[PDB]
Amino acid sequence: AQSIDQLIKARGKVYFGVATDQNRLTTGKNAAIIKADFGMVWPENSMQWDATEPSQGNFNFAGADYLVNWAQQNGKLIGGGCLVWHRHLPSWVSSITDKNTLTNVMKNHITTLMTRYKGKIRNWDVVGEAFNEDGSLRQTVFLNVIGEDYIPIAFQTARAADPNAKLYIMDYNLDSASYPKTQAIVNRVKQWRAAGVPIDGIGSQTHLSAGQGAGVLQALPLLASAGTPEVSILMLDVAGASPTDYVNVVNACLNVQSCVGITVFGVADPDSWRASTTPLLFDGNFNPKPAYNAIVQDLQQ
Repeated sequence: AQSIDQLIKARGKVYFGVATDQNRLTTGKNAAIIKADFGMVWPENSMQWDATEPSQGNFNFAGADYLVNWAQQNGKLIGGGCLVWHRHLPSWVSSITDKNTLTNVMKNHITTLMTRYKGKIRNWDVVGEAFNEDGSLRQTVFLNVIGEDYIPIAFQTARAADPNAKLYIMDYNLDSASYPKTQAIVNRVKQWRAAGVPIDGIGSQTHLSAGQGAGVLQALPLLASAGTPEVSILMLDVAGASPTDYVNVVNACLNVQSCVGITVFGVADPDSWRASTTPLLFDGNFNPKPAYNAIVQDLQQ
C-alpha cells in the first residue's frame, strides 16, 4: 500500500532501515520488499570481524561488496558494523594477550574496512555491547588487554578513516529509563565526549518482548540527553509483533528530535532467529502484517 520509509521521510526523519545480506537478496521476496518499503540496509554478517579478517592482515569483502553495490544500484543508504565487539570475533583476536599488539590489530581492522567504502556509508557501528547490565563495562578481550582506553582509540581511529561517517556506539536492553544500563551509557558517553572521543550517536538495539514498547517513550529521550548529535533504534523486533508495541517505538523516535531513524532486524518472520515469535513486519507469505499497517497509519499526515 505505502512505504513506511517514504512516510517517515515525510515526517522529517532520514530513513526506515532493515538488516539483510547477499543470502537474503538472492532468494524469496526480500529484494522486492526492501526496494519498495525501506530506504537503508545493514549487513547482518558480511561486515563482522570473522567475515572480513579471518586471518591476521588478510581481508576479504565478498559479502560486503555485494550489499554495498546492491544498495547503490537500488538507491538505498548503507550502514556498517560492528567494528569492535566480542561477537563474531575470530579466536585469533581473542587469543592476543598484550596491549600493543591488540591495539594495532584493532586499529588496522577499523581503518581497512572504513577506508574501502570511504564516503559511501552513513552510519558505522564502531563499538557494540560494551556494557554489562549493572552499568560497568563488559570484560571483553579489548577491555582486559587494552583497558578502558580501547573505546577512545576505536572512535578516534574511525574518525580519521572516514570523517564523513556518523560514528555510533550501540547496545541492547536500553529500553527503560529506570534501568541502570541505560543511565550508565548516558553518563559514560557524556564523559567520553568531554574527553574528546568523537561519538556521533547512540544506537539502542531494541529487542523487545510483548508490552515493552511503552518504556521506550521515556528511555529514548534519556539517551538523547547524552549530547550526541544523533540517536537511533537499531535491530528492532518485538515478540508477537503487537501493533501497539511497534507504534510506541515509532512515536518515541517522532518525539526525539535527535532520533534520525529506525532500523528493523529483518523482513519476513520465518527468517528471524526467533521466528516462532513472529516478531517482524512481514509474515511467512511476505505480506504486510497488522503492525506494518499500524505504522503506516501512525505516519500518515
